[PDB]
Amino acid sequence: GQSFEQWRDAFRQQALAGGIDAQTFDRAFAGVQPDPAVVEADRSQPEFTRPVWKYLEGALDPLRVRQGQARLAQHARILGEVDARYAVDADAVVAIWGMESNYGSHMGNKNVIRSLATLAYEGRRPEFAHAQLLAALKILQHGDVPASFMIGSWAGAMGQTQFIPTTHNQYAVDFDGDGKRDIWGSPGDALASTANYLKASGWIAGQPWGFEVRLPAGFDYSLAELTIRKPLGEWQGMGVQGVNGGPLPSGLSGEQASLLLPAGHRGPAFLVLHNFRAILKYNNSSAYALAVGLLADSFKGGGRIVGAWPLEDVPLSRSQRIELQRQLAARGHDPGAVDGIIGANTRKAIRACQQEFGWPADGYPTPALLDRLRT
Ligand SMILES: [Ca+2]
Repeated sequence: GQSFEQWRDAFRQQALAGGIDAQTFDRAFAGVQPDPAVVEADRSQPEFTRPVWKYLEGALDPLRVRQGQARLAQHARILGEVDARYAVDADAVVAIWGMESNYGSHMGNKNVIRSLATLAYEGRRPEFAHAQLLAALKILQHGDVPASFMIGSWAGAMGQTQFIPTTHNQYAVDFDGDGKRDIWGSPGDALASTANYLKASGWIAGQPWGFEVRLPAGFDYSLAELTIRKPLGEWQGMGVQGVNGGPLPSGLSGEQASLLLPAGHRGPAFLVLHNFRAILKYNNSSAYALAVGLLADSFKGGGRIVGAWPLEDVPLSRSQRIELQRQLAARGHDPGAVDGIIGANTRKAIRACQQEFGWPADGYPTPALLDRLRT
């Protein structure tokens, strides 16, 4: 509908046809109007972003580390039962909890029905919003949480776990058995739900997410791609070493790993294993997954990085990423579509251009690359 009420009355037909009952729908939509804050967040295309080292510095703030250590102690019994029932490490569950909602203190203060209805009505991604909105109404119908307390982010990520509704409906858990999968008010349900999702995503208990390594001179930096996986044994026989020199973790020699270079060839390097891939299913950002792994390590006194971060790491702005793609294509290094997203295709083009200049081909673009391109 053109008006929100028109859209709502029309959607009410689809909800009824989808199994939602009248009391639930009307209860859920009582007083609901579009939220301009949600529209703005949905439209937001940030010109500037922070370098990875600053993101990590925030994620690994000692205050978050110590709060996670406090949660590990406070909820030790539950975490033990969860760690044991789902075969997922407590430290990883708690790290995700820290990264997703600050252990439940920052869930958002937006009503999920209002936010998803707003996006359905006038958002850029109405298919997603409609689907999640129907899923949310089913959660209300089942009674996991009262409508008044169904809180989450502008995009519909809910509660302590920041599950979207369809993820809640497939992976949320009722830990205590009261019949409610309450990822808003129950740490037990939240922690078990997180573990269930990590396990479904392939978590292997006790296996490292990954670790920092040292690269040899003249290394083939084109190998730094999550789609490229090699047994640790193959990486070691290739020149890769433990971060302080020497061999890599034995016993794990058969495990498949990828090389991650979050700030290019001058920055630190990590080998990341299957459990890193599991974390990516929670949030598909390598920076996020690195933060989760290092935060989990930090609880036990690890998590800090031996290799120095490049001082000159000023990330390309959004318009600069678009400019980069256009400049690459102009020199015959096709990056695919010009969308401002540095994905696999663009990294391929970047590497070809770096090689043309005689630079290490790490696929990591910098202002200096853009400056060279526009001589
Ligand atoms: Ca429960």
